[PDB]
Amino acid sequence: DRFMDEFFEQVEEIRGFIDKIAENVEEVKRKHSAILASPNPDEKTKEELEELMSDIKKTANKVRSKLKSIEQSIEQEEGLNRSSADLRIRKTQHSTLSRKFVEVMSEYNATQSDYRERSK
Repeated sequence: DRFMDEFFEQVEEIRGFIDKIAENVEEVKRKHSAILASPNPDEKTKEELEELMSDIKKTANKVRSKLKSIEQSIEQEEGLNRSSADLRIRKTQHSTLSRKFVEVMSEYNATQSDYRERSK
């Protein structure tokens, strides 16, 4: 009762960390098409860019390490010689949380190189 009740309570705060990367990444996506190649935006359009790239790095490192602690805890209670429905419920929420985190974080890995590979 106590260990799975803390596991459901910590996911409701991490869904706030998942929405907080996809809103900050949607702002970088309006900035990076006028400025990667600046033919028209601002002077220091860069005046805000040291804020948005250092903001996604601080939350992304806070969330990515709570996602490894769920994958690290399944492989440590599997190897004990166990077969239970509480173990299998834990991989059901991890595969929905890591699939929505890869669609935005694997897209953000291509966003920093697409700023300066072409710089069109």
